[PDB]
Amino acid sequence: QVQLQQPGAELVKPGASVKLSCKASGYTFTSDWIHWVKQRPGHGLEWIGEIIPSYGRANYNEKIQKKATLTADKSSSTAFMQLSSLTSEDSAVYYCARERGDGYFAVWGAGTTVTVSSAKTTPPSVYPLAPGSAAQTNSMVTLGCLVKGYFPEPVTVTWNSGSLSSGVHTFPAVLQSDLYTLSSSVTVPSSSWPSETVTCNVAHPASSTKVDKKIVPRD
Amino acid sequence: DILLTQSPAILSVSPGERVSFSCRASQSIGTDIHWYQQRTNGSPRLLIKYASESISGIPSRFSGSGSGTDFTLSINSVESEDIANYYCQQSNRWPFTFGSGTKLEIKRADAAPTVSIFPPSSEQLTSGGASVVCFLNNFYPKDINVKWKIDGSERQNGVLNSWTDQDSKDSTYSMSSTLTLTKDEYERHNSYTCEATHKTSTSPIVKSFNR
Amino acid sequence: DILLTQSPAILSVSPGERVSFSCRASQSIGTDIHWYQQRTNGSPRLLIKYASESISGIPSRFSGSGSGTDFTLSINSVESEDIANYYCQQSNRWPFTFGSGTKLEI
Amino acid sequence: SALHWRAAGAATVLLVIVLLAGSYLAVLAERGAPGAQLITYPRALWWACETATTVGYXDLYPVTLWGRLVAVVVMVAGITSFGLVTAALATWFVGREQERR
Ligand SMILES: CCCCCCCCC(=O)OC[C@H](CO)OC(=O)CCC
Ligand SMILES: [Rb+]
Ligand SMILES: [Rb+]
Ligand SMILES: [Rb+]
Ligand SMILES: [Rb+]
Ligand SMILES: [Rb+]
Repeated sequence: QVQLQQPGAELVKPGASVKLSCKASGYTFTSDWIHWVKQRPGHGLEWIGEIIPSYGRANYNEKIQKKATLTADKSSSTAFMQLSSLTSEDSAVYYCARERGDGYFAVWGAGTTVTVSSAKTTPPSVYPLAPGSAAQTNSMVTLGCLVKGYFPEPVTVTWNSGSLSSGVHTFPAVLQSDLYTLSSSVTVPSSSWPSETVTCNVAHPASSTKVDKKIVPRD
Repeated sequence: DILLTQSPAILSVSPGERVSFSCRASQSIGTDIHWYQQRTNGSPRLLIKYASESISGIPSRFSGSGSGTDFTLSINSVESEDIANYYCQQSNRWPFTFGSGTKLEIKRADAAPTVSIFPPSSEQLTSGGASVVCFLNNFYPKDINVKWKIDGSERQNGVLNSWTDQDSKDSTYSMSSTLTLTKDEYERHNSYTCEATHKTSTSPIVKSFNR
Repeated sequence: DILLTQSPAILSVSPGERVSFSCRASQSIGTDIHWYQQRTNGSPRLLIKYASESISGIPSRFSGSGSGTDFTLSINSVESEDIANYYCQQSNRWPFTFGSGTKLEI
Repeated sequence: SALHWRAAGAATVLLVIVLLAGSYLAVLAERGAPGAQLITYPRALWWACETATTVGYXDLYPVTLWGRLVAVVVMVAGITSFGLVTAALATWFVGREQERR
């Protein structure tokens, strides 16, 4: 089962500070190290630092400015990273990873998307996308759902609770006026819809607001 | 500290072919190099440790080799699920460092895009806005243009586009174009058209709908 | 003996920006590199020892990093008092030697 | 049994303990020092063995103050242990010999 659990997102205002967590499960040893890695959109992996929970010592990447302070909690098997006095330069996905002290990151967290903005959290609007009355259908049909008006990134879109993976394409979000918008599309055999339900599940971590949306034909 | 250079940053191969990613260390690190795969939106995944040792759950197709300063991650007969970014990481000397990354791209057969046009929903109009979504799906190459015509006239205001990265399922690309206008603006018009220009056809593929 | 190359010899940055001076050794010297600041008409002043260790009395804004042959002295958000010449010096092998110097310009 | 043989056995068990804590503390001491190589446990345990037997190829060695202090402890524990065995073998030989006569 998932070994390293991290929050999906955090919104932080310029100058403020946030503390990310990483809950570990599975085998734990006195020789484990928990690392933190920073990845900015499009770019690569940047090592930030490490901590050895069993002793409490942490080391940091010296080539970069020190925005992080690491701590661990033996009882709750949780490692924390305090990022402080942030700016837009600090917006990125932050992964924790676990190393058994033999040098390679056997397992990674899903990552916490951190957004540094003066804006404000806002849940998305999920609207259906069913073909129009004139749309001639082929051997397959494409449906989708529109997610707009949200902040900050990201949102996780699944179809029929993951049950429908192939045929899915969720496009990258576009930012217009402090709000993100994206669409996901799904293609199922034409004959199977709508006799077989097709729902789009949209999760928006930053505001703990998950919503479903059944896709039915237009009147 | 140890600099890990991955070059080229982008590698393009034909389905089923042999691919080799290179990682060069600024100084000798024995076999203390590890390889990771990170697909679009995914978290990194360990593929090979200590330069050539396999990991459980990783296809046998993946292999690594090298010692000293030069390392290679090889894929025997690449397939679509291998489309991702690949990173090397060294643990020989403190601190651990990562290479800058190599993207794997696959060259498949040309595919015409599947276009779908979607009228705004009722729940949207109620809120006071209309978004006409058009999907250009599963095409290849990735180069493509889409034109919006309202009542026969090309439109450009309020049109936002979005493209996906190569798809790890079939190596194709997809794109979505969205024309947003107030409930009003959407009222005083009847025909909404989406046109797609792509290398697979001298004639554009179009899809329209009248409210 | 160990040649320490500091390049570029002149660095120009905008007030408040991040600056990085580079020092490259002709052969590996672990972390035996030290940084000095010498303002116009002044005597040199130790800023960082052993590549990354802070010194008392020096603004926290100053930091160093590197090991082997490549070293960097960094200044987070440069200000006017930082206008000076900066030298690296190695103590790994006899005799000690100095790099040729980098001037900071704002 | 005989004191010398007990001190020997005791020293051997203690050495195995110093080798394991020594490996753990060396990695703990050395991570954080740019360029250090004594930073993963399997090779540190090997480093501990070759330091205790005083062979010192190295192929690896500490560069920090605490890693070096940990190194000195491993050295001393191994030199003392191996010395305690020699000493016990002498005690045993002296006794059986006084008998053979
Ligand atoms: C049992 C004998 C152990 C000897 C260990 C020597 C370590 C030298 C060192 O790295 O020391 C590093 C520090 C500076 O970082 O030097 C000092 O000011 C400490 C005084 C010894
Ligand atoms: Rb010896
Ligand atoms: Rb020796
Ligand atoms: Rb030796
Ligand atoms: Rb040697
Ligand atoms: Rb001896």
